[PDB]
Amino acid sequence: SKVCEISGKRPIVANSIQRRGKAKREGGVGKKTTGISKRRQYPNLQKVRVRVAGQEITFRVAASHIPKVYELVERAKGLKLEGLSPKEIKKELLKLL
Amino acid sequence: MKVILLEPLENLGDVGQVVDVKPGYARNYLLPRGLAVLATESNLKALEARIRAQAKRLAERKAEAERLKEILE
RNA sequence: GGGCCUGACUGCGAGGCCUGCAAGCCGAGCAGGGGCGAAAGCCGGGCCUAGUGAACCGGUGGUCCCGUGUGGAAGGGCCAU
RNA sequence: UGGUGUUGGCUCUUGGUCGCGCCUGCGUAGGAUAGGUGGGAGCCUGUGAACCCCCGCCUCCGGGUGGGGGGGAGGCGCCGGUGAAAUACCACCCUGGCGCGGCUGGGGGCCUAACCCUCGGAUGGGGGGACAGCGCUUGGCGGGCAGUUUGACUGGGCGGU
RNA sequence: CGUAGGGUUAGGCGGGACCUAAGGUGAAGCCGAAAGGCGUAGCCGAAGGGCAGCCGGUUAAUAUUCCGGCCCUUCCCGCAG
RNA sequence: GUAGGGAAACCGAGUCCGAACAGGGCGCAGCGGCCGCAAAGUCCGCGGCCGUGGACCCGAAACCGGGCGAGCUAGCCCUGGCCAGGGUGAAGCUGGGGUGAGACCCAGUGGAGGCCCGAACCGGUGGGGGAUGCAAACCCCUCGGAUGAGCUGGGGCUAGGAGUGAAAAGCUAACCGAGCCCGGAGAUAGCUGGUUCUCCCCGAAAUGACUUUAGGGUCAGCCUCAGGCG
RNA sequence: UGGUUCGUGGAGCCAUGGGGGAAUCUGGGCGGACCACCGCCUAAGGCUAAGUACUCCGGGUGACCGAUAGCGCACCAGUAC
RNA sequence: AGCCGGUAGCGGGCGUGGAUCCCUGGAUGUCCGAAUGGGGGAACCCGGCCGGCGGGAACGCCGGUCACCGCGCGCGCGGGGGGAACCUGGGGAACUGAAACAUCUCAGUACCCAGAGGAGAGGAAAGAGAAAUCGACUCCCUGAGUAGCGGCGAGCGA
Ligand SMILES: [Mg+2]
Ligand SMILES: [Mg+2]
Ligand SMILES: [Mg+2]
Ligand SMILES: [Mg+2]
Ligand SMILES: [Mg+2]
Ligand SMILES: [Mg+2]
Ligand SMILES: [Mg+2]
Ligand SMILES: [Mg+2]
Ligand SMILES: [Mg+2]
Ligand SMILES: [Mg+2]
Ligand SMILES: [Mg+2]
Ligand SMILES: [Mg+2]
Ligand SMILES: [Mg+2]
Ligand SMILES: [Mg+2]
Ligand SMILES: [Mg+2]
Ligand SMILES: [Mg+2]
Ligand SMILES: [Mg+2]
Ligand SMILES: [Mg+2]
Ligand SMILES: [Mg+2]
Ligand SMILES: [Mg+2]
Ligand SMILES: [Mg+2]
Ligand SMILES: [Mg+2]
Ligand SMILES: [Mg+2]
Ligand SMILES: [Mg+2]
Ligand SMILES: [Mg+2]
Ligand SMILES: [Mg+2]
Ligand SMILES: [Mg+2]
Ligand SMILES: [Mg+2]
Ligand SMILES: [Mg+2]
Ligand SMILES: [Mg+2]
Ligand SMILES: [Mg+2]
Ligand SMILES: [Mg+2]
Ligand SMILES: [Mg+2]
Ligand SMILES: [Mg+2]
Ligand SMILES: [Mg+2]
Ligand SMILES: [Mg+2]
Ligand SMILES: [Mg+2]
Ligand SMILES: [Mg+2]
Ligand SMILES: [Mg+2]
Ligand SMILES: [Mg+2]
Ligand SMILES: [Mg+2]
Ligand SMILES: [Mg+2]
Ligand SMILES: [Mg+2]
Ligand SMILES: [Mg+2]
Ligand SMILES: [Mg+2]
Ligand SMILES: [Mg+2]
Ligand SMILES: [Mg+2]
Ligand SMILES: [Mg+2]
Ligand SMILES: [Mg+2]
Ligand SMILES: [Mg+2]
Ligand SMILES: [Mg+2]
Ligand SMILES: [Mg+2]
Ligand SMILES: [Mg+2]
Ligand SMILES: [Mg+2]
Ligand SMILES: [Mg+2]
Ligand SMILES: [Mg+2]
Ligand SMILES: [Mg+2]
Ligand SMILES: [Mg+2]
Ligand SMILES: [Mg+2]
Ligand SMILES: [Mg+2]
Ligand SMILES: [Mg+2]
Ligand SMILES: [Mg+2]
Ligand SMILES: [Mg+2]
Ligand SMILES: [Mg+2]
Ligand SMILES: [Mg+2]
Ligand SMILES: [Mg+2]
Ligand SMILES: [Mg+2]
Ligand SMILES: [Mg+2]
Ligand SMILES: [Mg+2]
Ligand SMILES: [Mg+2]
Ligand SMILES: [Mg+2]
Ligand SMILES: [Mg+2]
Ligand SMILES: [Mg+2]
Ligand SMILES: [Mg+2]
Ligand SMILES: [Mg+2]
Ligand SMILES: [Mg+2]
Ligand SMILES: [Mg+2]
Ligand SMILES: [Mg+2]
Ligand SMILES: [Mg+2]
Ligand SMILES: [Mg+2]
Ligand SMILES: [Mg+2]
Ligand SMILES: [Mg+2]
Ligand SMILES: [Mg+2]
Ligand SMILES: [Mg+2]
Ligand SMILES: [Mg+2]
Ligand SMILES: [Mg+2]
Ligand SMILES: [Mg+2]
Ligand SMILES: [Mg+2]
Ligand SMILES: [Mg+2]
Ligand SMILES: [Mg+2]
Ligand SMILES: [Mg+2]
Ligand SMILES: [Mg+2]
Ligand SMILES: [Mg+2]
Ligand SMILES: [Mg+2]
Ligand SMILES: [Mg+2]
Ligand SMILES: [Mg+2]
Ligand SMILES: [Mg+2]
Ligand SMILES: [Mg+2]
Ligand SMILES: [Mg+2]
Ligand SMILES: [Mg+2]
Ligand SMILES: [Mg+2]
Ligand SMILES: [Mg+2]
Ligand SMILES: [Mg+2]
Ligand SMILES: [Mg+2]
Ligand SMILES: [Mg+2]
Ligand SMILES: [Mg+2]
Ligand SMILES: [Mg+2]
Ligand SMILES: [Mg+2]
Ligand SMILES: [Mg+2]
Ligand SMILES: [Mg+2]
Ligand SMILES: [Mg+2]
Ligand SMILES: [Mg+2]
Ligand SMILES: [Mg+2]
Ligand SMILES: [Mg+2]
Ligand SMILES: [Mg+2]
Ligand SMILES: [Mg+2]
Ligand SMILES: [Mg+2]
Ligand SMILES: [Mg+2]
Ligand SMILES: [Mg+2]
Ligand SMILES: [Mg+2]
Ligand SMILES: [Mg+2]
Ligand SMILES: [Mg+2]
Ligand SMILES: [Mg+2]
Ligand SMILES: [Mg+2]
Ligand SMILES: [Mg+2]
Ligand SMILES: [Mg+2]
Ligand SMILES: [Mg+2]
Ligand SMILES: [Mg+2]
Ligand SMILES: [Mg+2]
Ligand SMILES: [Mg+2]
Ligand SMILES: [Mg+2]
Ligand SMILES: [Mg+2]
Ligand SMILES: [Mg+2]
Ligand SMILES: [Mg+2]
Ligand SMILES: [Mg+2]
Ligand SMILES: [Mg+2]
Ligand SMILES: [Mg+2]
Ligand SMILES: [Mg+2]
Ligand SMILES: [Mg+2]
Ligand SMILES: [Mg+2]
Ligand SMILES: [Mg+2]
Ligand SMILES: [Mg+2]
Ligand SMILES: [Mg+2]
Ligand SMILES: [Mg+2]
Ligand SMILES: [Mg+2]
Ligand SMILES: [Mg+2]
Ligand SMILES: [Mg+2]
Ligand SMILES: [Mg+2]
Ligand SMILES: [Mg+2]
Ligand SMILES: [Mg+2]
Ligand SMILES: [Mg+2]
Ligand SMILES: [Mg+2]
Ligand SMILES: [Mg+2]
Ligand SMILES: [Mg+2]
Ligand SMILES: [Mg+2]
Ligand SMILES: [Mg+2]
Ligand SMILES: [Mg+2]
Ligand SMILES: [Mg+2]
Ligand SMILES: [Mg+2]
Ligand SMILES: [Mg+2]
Ligand SMILES: [Mg+2]
Ligand SMILES: [Mg+2]
Ligand SMILES: [Mg+2]
Ligand SMILES: [Mg+2]
Ligand SMILES: [Mg+2]
Ligand SMILES: [Mg+2]
Ligand SMILES: [Mg+2]
Ligand SMILES: [Mg+2]
Ligand SMILES: [Mg+2]
Ligand SMILES: [Mg+2]
Ligand SMILES: [Mg+2]
Ligand SMILES: [Mg+2]
Ligand SMILES: [Mg+2]
Ligand SMILES: [Mg+2]
Ligand SMILES: [Mg+2]
Ligand SMILES: [Mg+2]
Ligand SMILES: [Mg+2]
Ligand SMILES: [Mg+2]
Ligand SMILES: [Mg+2]
Ligand SMILES: [Mg+2]
Ligand SMILES: [Mg+2]
Ligand SMILES: [Mg+2]
Ligand SMILES: [Mg+2]
Ligand SMILES: [Mg+2]
Ligand SMILES: [Mg+2]
Ligand SMILES: [Mg+2]
Ligand SMILES: [Mg+2]
Ligand SMILES: [Mg+2]
Ligand SMILES: [Mg+2]
Ligand SMILES: [Mg+2]
Ligand SMILES: [Mg+2]
Ligand SMILES: [Mg+2]
Ligand SMILES: [Mg+2]
Ligand SMILES: [Mg+2]
Ligand SMILES: [Mg+2]
Ligand SMILES: [Mg+2]
Ligand SMILES: [Mg+2]
Ligand SMILES: [Mg+2]
Ligand SMILES: [Mg+2]
Ligand SMILES: [Mg+2]
Ligand SMILES: [Mg+2]
Ligand SMILES: [Mg+2]
Ligand SMILES: [Mg+2]
Ligand SMILES: [Mg+2]
Ligand SMILES: [Mg+2]
Ligand SMILES: [Mg+2]
Ligand SMILES: [Mg+2]
Ligand SMILES: [Mg+2]
Ligand SMILES: [Mg+2]
Ligand SMILES: [Mg+2]
Ligand SMILES: [Mg+2]
Ligand SMILES: [Mg+2]
Ligand SMILES: [Mg+2]
Ligand SMILES: [Mg+2]
Ligand SMILES: [Mg+2]
Ligand SMILES: [Mg+2]
Ligand SMILES: [Mg+2]
Ligand SMILES: [Mg+2]
Ligand SMILES: [Mg+2]
Ligand SMILES: [Mg+2]
Ligand SMILES: [Mg+2]
Ligand SMILES: [Mg+2]
Ligand SMILES: [Mg+2]
Ligand SMILES: [Mg+2]
Ligand SMILES: [Mg+2]
Ligand SMILES: [Mg+2]
Ligand SMILES: [Mg+2]
Ligand SMILES: [Mg+2]
Ligand SMILES: [Mg+2]
Ligand SMILES: [Mg+2]
Ligand SMILES: [Mg+2]
Ligand SMILES: [Mg+2]
Ligand SMILES: [Mg+2]
Ligand SMILES: [Mg+2]
Ligand SMILES: [Mg+2]
Ligand SMILES: [Mg+2]
Ligand SMILES: [Mg+2]
Ligand SMILES: [Mg+2]
Ligand SMILES: [Mg+2]
Ligand SMILES: [Mg+2]
Ligand SMILES: [Mg+2]
Ligand SMILES: [Mg+2]
Ligand SMILES: [Mg+2]
Ligand SMILES: [Mg+2]
Ligand SMILES: [Mg+2]
Ligand SMILES: [Mg+2]
Ligand SMILES: [Mg+2]
Ligand SMILES: [Mg+2]
Ligand SMILES: [Mg+2]
Ligand SMILES: [Mg+2]
Ligand SMILES: [Mg+2]
Ligand SMILES: [Mg+2]
Ligand SMILES: [Mg+2]
Ligand SMILES: [Mg+2]
Ligand SMILES: [Mg+2]
Ligand SMILES: [Mg+2]
Ligand SMILES: [Mg+2]
Ligand SMILES: [Mg+2]
Ligand SMILES: [Mg+2]
Ligand SMILES: [Mg+2]
Ligand SMILES: [Mg+2]
Ligand SMILES: [Mg+2]
Ligand SMILES: [Mg+2]
Ligand SMILES: [Mg+2]
Ligand SMILES: [Mg+2]
Ligand SMILES: [Mg+2]
Ligand SMILES: [Mg+2]
Ligand SMILES: [Mg+2]
Ligand SMILES: [Mg+2]
Ligand SMILES: [Mg+2]
Ligand SMILES: [Mg+2]
Ligand SMILES: [Mg+2]
Ligand SMILES: [Mg+2]
Ligand SMILES: [Mg+2]
Ligand SMILES: [Mg+2]
Ligand SMILES: [Mg+2]
Ligand SMILES: [Mg+2]
Ligand SMILES: [Mg+2]
Ligand SMILES: [Mg+2]
Ligand SMILES: [Mg+2]
Ligand SMILES: [Mg+2]
Ligand SMILES: [Mg+2]
Ligand SMILES: [Mg+2]
Ligand SMILES: [Mg+2]
Ligand SMILES: [Mg+2]
Ligand SMILES: [Mg+2]
Ligand SMILES: [Mg+2]
Ligand SMILES: [Mg+2]
Ligand SMILES: [Mg+2]
Ligand SMILES: [Mg+2]
Ligand SMILES: [Mg+2]
Ligand SMILES: [Mg+2]
Repeated sequence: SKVCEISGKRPIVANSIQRRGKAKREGGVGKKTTGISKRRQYPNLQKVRVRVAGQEITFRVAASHIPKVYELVERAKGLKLEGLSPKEIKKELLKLL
Repeated sequence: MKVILLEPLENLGDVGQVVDVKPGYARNYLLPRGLAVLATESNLKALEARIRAQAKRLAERKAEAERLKEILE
């Protein structure tokens, strides 16, 4: 769960507050706190591969930010990309930001 | 997602017709094969541009044939 | 042993008992509204001392005090429980 | 461990929701087996009649409907009986069911294109395949471990208070 | 032990200018909030492997290290096949 | 600070409860002849006590944060070396017997082994000294393995809630049922002790209530101190 | 989930790990859940002296110490060990 | 107007012809150390290419340069490491307090990591909040320990 590639989404600190009892709104006593657990909330990240300029490129981006990549590639048609290695292609595809 | 039907396929529609399908199916099947492209704000100008370009050729062709029609007979 | 009854009252309360605090006990009497007696009067439960639980939380029913500009509303407050 | 993302295609299967074709609905009384709210004073037949027979269908045991074939032009309303409501024909929807369609809900099977693995060979082939891996959420199992508690009296503990 | 002066001589002995072992790292490249962890191929890692000297004399002391006599090992240049 | 009451709205020397204009609760105002003086009130300093700070001072067992260690010990990895000397004599083979052939048996050759004796070598049984010793684990004799699950040499790898363990919670730099150093930290300690020059003045309690209270804390009683009552 | 005074409460506002998901001034967000209404601002790029904090350091000044004090170090001190 | 530190001496020269000394600039500046051609156990071993000395080819010394990353159309630009606290961010305890203890507290505290500067952060409103108003960010006083939040306990706190 490394950082996202386009937006930079990364796991953040979080807590899980365990509760017991009957809440006040339902008429009961009230919700208590029987424990607190720190956690690292991890982003939903996959490997979206796009074949650009006859080269296979890999991207690690959140599932909600998927169309942004195809927007970058679909708009990157103005630049000449042939001859460049997939590494520098993955570099220049971020140059539109 | 909205896309433009590049090649006429079965049970989908007409070539150039706009069709909205599940995005993953197009990201794994349609777009990598070059059979479809999603509908943006730009390819609407390009699709209106090629349709209106076929209309700019058509309106010239048929009107010239009608002027020559006024010449003949 | 029988009759009629709801004072197993509301709003209060002189002062004392007890007494480290919190507390528990006694209480005539004034007003509203009431029972009974012919009347005088008597009734704030039981012949008395044990049959009990302090704050915190929420509910229930009412009250109609508050209402984050404002009018509502949420939620509290008060009362009794 | 459900649900949703990575995450798709096809078909079968029935189910929920919508647009239709639709057929079905039997108390007294009352032609026949009475769906309601509104419209109604005339509608069909060469988009071939009364009637007949060869089959479906819903059958409240009488029929309804689709009809076919022949005959080929004649019959059912308001009126009245009649009940609360009366009848042809054309609208708005119900009860329940079927045939198509929008949108969905799961399972059965098929495919491969995401995903994993693998192949001296790697824009290729092969296997698995929308499963698993992985994100969040839901509950459960949870001395494997972590932080704590496990009352005081008392000629300590036990008893007892 | 307290003071100053003198004493360790190598193409041959061990070792580097060689190789590789665990392992250390570490192009490609994988993974991780950071710091980093991992990584066929590579580099590094000796008492292991490869390597060409035996003996005597000698001084206050070093000696297969200087000297001696007698063997050898690498490279360059010359010539010849 | 001068005006308070009520939850509050709101009213106000009153206000709340209340029907009450009931009763109650809670609060309302200097000395002498405009002035002198005093005071409700405010401000600074100096001293008591209390609070928050480490809080009168010395003290842990220990919890965690990061660094340092496997030259000891424990395991394993790489590459080396070594185990004087004797005993006993498995398979196997040649010579013979056996049976129809075999199994099998005795002699020679023949040399196996978590075999024996026993030095170097690894031990640590038994007693004797040693006990401010030679030494923070020694000396003597005696004793078990001693070719194996062996001995050690070097390079190495493995660690703090982890390692390693042919298991003792044994060791991980001589004190390991949770390693050493530094830092949060001056942890905390109702508990132990000490609390430093002088004279005059008064003089306790060790009881009651309740307290996870009992060798600790609230309050009451008991002492002392300025002002006033007499 | 975290910040805010807010420990889940009537819990708004600022940022988001998860799924979805708009719109362009007639557009959007805030005024504490919410609705109506009325006031304030223009999010999804970023930049920016001044006023503030500190001490290796130069200096000046003290009812701060005068070698067990003042810093581990007034002396060859982060040195002996 | 004396000097060549400490530092006197053995034993030697210099200084009004301005030496000693203080400030400034430049030269120089072995080796190690971000180390940097390259290995590596710091001050060590070993090589590429090119220019140079010995008589120099075998051998040695000297001269310049030779690592990685990111950016710009092999050449250039830069990037790492350092420091007394003090900054922001990303991470982020416990003793203890609650006379115990788990929500609570110590507490964003220590330490951890990163980068930045002589400051940092911050910064010109989708701000505040009822005031017919106020109009950037920071710092001080005050609000007030008010508002509030809290096993509404301890304590916290705009
Ligand atoms: Mg992970
Ligand atoms: Mg972000
Ligand atoms: Mg964050
Ligand atoms: Mg927290
Ligand atoms: Mg969880
Ligand atoms: Mg929860
Ligand atoms: Mg839960
Ligand atoms: Mg729950
Ligand atoms: Mg529950
Ligand atoms: Mg339960
Ligand atoms: Mg219960
Ligand atoms: Mg809930
Ligand atoms: Mg309710
Ligand atoms: Mg809810
Ligand atoms: Mg219930
Ligand atoms: Mg916790
Ligand atoms: Mg966790
Ligand atoms: Mg290629
Ligand atoms: Mg690939
Ligand atoms: Mg990848
Ligand atoms: Mg290239
Ligand atoms: Mg652009
Ligand atoms: Mg289709
Ligand atoms: Mg092609
Ligand atoms: Mg034509
Ligand atoms: Mg013609
Ligand atoms: Mg009352
Ligand atoms: Mg009186
Ligand atoms: Mg009295
Ligand atoms: Mg009493
Ligand atoms: Mg008293
Ligand atoms: Mg209620
Ligand atoms: Mg109303
Ligand atoms: Mg209410
Ligand atoms: Mg209530
Ligand atoms: Mg869900
Ligand atoms: Mg019937
Ligand atoms: Mg109706
Ligand atoms: Mg009707
Ligand atoms: Mg009519
Ligand atoms: Mg008629
Ligand atoms: Mg019948
Ligand atoms: Mg019958
Ligand atoms: Mg149907
Ligand atoms: Mg359609
Ligand atoms: Mg399926
Ligand atoms: Mg299946
Ligand atoms: Mg299949
Ligand atoms: Mg197919
Ligand atoms: Mg198949
Ligand atoms: Mg097929
Ligand atoms: Mg894998
Ligand atoms: Mg490959
Ligand atoms: Mg492929
Ligand atoms: Mg093929
Ligand atoms: Mg399957
Ligand atoms: Mg798998
Ligand atoms: Mg993966
Ligand atoms: Mg999962
Ligand atoms: Mg949940
Ligand atoms: Mg359950
Ligand atoms: Mg759960
Ligand atoms: Mg659970
Ligand atoms: Mg459970
Ligand atoms: Mg099970
Ligand atoms: Mg346990
Ligand atoms: Mg349990
Ligand atoms: Mg745990
Ligand atoms: Mg575990
Ligand atoms: Mg924990
Ligand atoms: Mg815990
Ligand atoms: Mg208990
Ligand atoms: Mg006990
Ligand atoms: Mg006792
Ligand atoms: Mg006893
Ligand atoms: Mg006793
Ligand atoms: Mg006893
Ligand atoms: Mg006993
Ligand atoms: Mg016992
Ligand atoms: Mg015992
Ligand atoms: Mg016991
Ligand atoms: Mg007991
Ligand atoms: Mg007994
Ligand atoms: Mg008992
Ligand atoms: Mg000597
Ligand atoms: Mg020579
Ligand atoms: Mg030697
Ligand atoms: Mg030798
Ligand atoms: Mg020799
Ligand atoms: Mg050697
Ligand atoms: Mg060496
Ligand atoms: Mg060599
Ligand atoms: Mg060679
Ligand atoms: Mg080497
Ligand atoms: Mg090897
Ligand atoms: Mg290795
Ligand atoms: Mg190491
Ligand atoms: Mg490594
Ligand atoms: Mg690397
Ligand atoms: Mg390379
Ligand atoms: Mg390399
Ligand atoms: Mg390299
Ligand atoms: Mg690189
Ligand atoms: Mg490659
Ligand atoms: Mg990889
Ligand atoms: Mg992978
Ligand atoms: Mg970062
Ligand atoms: Mg680290
Ligand atoms: Mg670290
Ligand atoms: Mg590294
Ligand atoms: Mg990184
Ligand atoms: Mg790495
Ligand atoms: Mg490779
Ligand atoms: Mg090594
Ligand atoms: Mg040796
Ligand atoms: Mg040797
Ligand atoms: Mg050596
Ligand atoms: Mg050798
Ligand atoms: Mg050699
Ligand atoms: Mg030879
Ligand atoms: Mg001689
Ligand atoms: Mg001699
Ligand atoms: Mg000699
Ligand atoms: Mg000799
Ligand atoms: Mg000589
Ligand atoms: Mg000589
Ligand atoms: Mg020769
Ligand atoms: Mg050689
Ligand atoms: Mg050579
Ligand atoms: Mg009245
Ligand atoms: Mg009233
Ligand atoms: Mg009256
Ligand atoms: Mg009154
Ligand atoms: Mg009264
Ligand atoms: Mg009166
Ligand atoms: Mg009065
Ligand atoms: Mg007056
Ligand atoms: Mg007055
Ligand atoms: Mg006078
Ligand atoms: Mg006057
Ligand atoms: Mg006075
Ligand atoms: Mg007064
Ligand atoms: Mg006055
Ligand atoms: Mg003072
Ligand atoms: Mg006091
Ligand atoms: Mg004081
Ligand atoms: Mg104090
Ligand atoms: Mg310890
Ligand atoms: Mg620790
Ligand atoms: Mg740690
Ligand atoms: Mg550590
Ligand atoms: Mg280490
Ligand atoms: Mg050893
Ligand atoms: Mg190993
Ligand atoms: Mg060997
Ligand atoms: Mg060995
Ligand atoms: Mg050896
Ligand atoms: Mg032997
Ligand atoms: Mg022998
Ligand atoms: Mg023998
Ligand atoms: Mg024997
Ligand atoms: Mg023998
Ligand atoms: Mg013979
Ligand atoms: Mg014979
Ligand atoms: Mg023989
Ligand atoms: Mg023999
Ligand atoms: Mg013997
Ligand atoms: Mg020996
Ligand atoms: Mg030995
Ligand atoms: Mg022993
Ligand atoms: Mg021993
Ligand atoms: Mg002994
Ligand atoms: Mg013994
Ligand atoms: Mg002994
Ligand atoms: Mg002896
Ligand atoms: Mg002795
Ligand atoms: Mg000892
Ligand atoms: Mg002896
Ligand atoms: Mg003896
Ligand atoms: Mg012996
Ligand atoms: Mg003897
Ligand atoms: Mg003997
Ligand atoms: Mg022995
Ligand atoms: Mg033994
Ligand atoms: Mg043995
Ligand atoms: Mg062993
Ligand atoms: Mg062995
Ligand atoms: Mg060894
Ligand atoms: Mg070795
Ligand atoms: Mg060695
Ligand atoms: Mg070693
Ligand atoms: Mg090592
Ligand atoms: Mg570790
Ligand atoms: Mg380590
Ligand atoms: Mg661990
Ligand atoms: Mg120790
Ligand atoms: Mg001991
Ligand atoms: Mg001990
Ligand atoms: Mg000791
Ligand atoms: Mg008493
Ligand atoms: Mg007292
Ligand atoms: Mg007394
Ligand atoms: Mg007395
Ligand atoms: Mg923040
Ligand atoms: Mg909090
Ligand atoms: Mg919520
Ligand atoms: Mg909240
Ligand atoms: Mg941010
Ligand atoms: Mg976001
Ligand atoms: Mg989700
Ligand atoms: Mg949506
Ligand atoms: Mg506007
Ligand atoms: Mg509108
Ligand atoms: Mg809500
Ligand atoms: Mg900005
Ligand atoms: Mg500046
Ligand atoms: Mg500060
Ligand atoms: Mg300051
Ligand atoms: Mg300053
Ligand atoms: Mg300082
Ligand atoms: Mg310094
Ligand atoms: Mg300086
Ligand atoms: Mg200074
Ligand atoms: Mg200076
Ligand atoms: Mg000076
Ligand atoms: Mg100055
Ligand atoms: Mg000056
Ligand atoms: Mg000074
Ligand atoms: Mg001056
Ligand atoms: Mg001075
Ligand atoms: Mg002295
Ligand atoms: Mg200092
Ligand atoms: Mg200093
Ligand atoms: Mg001296
Ligand atoms: Mg000096
Ligand atoms: Mg020093
Ligand atoms: Mg120094
Ligand atoms: Mg001199
Ligand atoms: Mg001199
Ligand atoms: Mg000198
Ligand atoms: Mg002198
Ligand atoms: Mg002298
Ligand atoms: Mg002298
Ligand atoms: Mg002299
Ligand atoms: Mg002279
Ligand atoms: Mg050099
Ligand atoms: Mg260098
Ligand atoms: Mg160099
Ligand atoms: Mg080395
Ligand atoms: Mg080399
Ligand atoms: Mg060199
Ligand atoms: Mg080159
Ligand atoms: Mg030269
Ligand atoms: Mg020269
Ligand atoms: Mg050089
Ligand atoms: Mg050189
Ligand atoms: Mg590196
Ligand atoms: Mg890189
Ligand atoms: Mg980087
Ligand atoms: Mg450029
Ligand atoms: Mg070019
Ligand atoms: Mg080039
Ligand atoms: Mg070149
Ligand atoms: Mg150029
Ligand atoms: Mg330039
Ligand atoms: Mg140029
Ligand atoms: Mg440039
Ligand atoms: Mg960097
Ligand atoms: Mg770095
Ligand atoms: Mg640094
Ligand atoms: Mg900060
Ligand atoms: Mg931890
Ligand atoms: Mg505190
Ligand atoms: Mg305590
Ligand atoms: Mg503190
Ligand atoms: Mg915190
Ligand atoms: Mg504080
Ligand atoms: Mg910080
Ligand atoms: Mg601090
Ligand atoms: Mg960490
Ligand atoms: Mg960084
Ligand atoms: Mg940076
Ligand atoms: Mg830096
Ligand atoms: Mg400045
Ligand atoms: Mg600034
Ligand atoms: Mg801040
Ligand atoms: Mg105006
Ligand atoms: Mg204005
Ligand atoms: Mg202004
Ligand atoms: Mg100030
Ligand atoms: Mg302020
Ligand atoms: Mg706080």
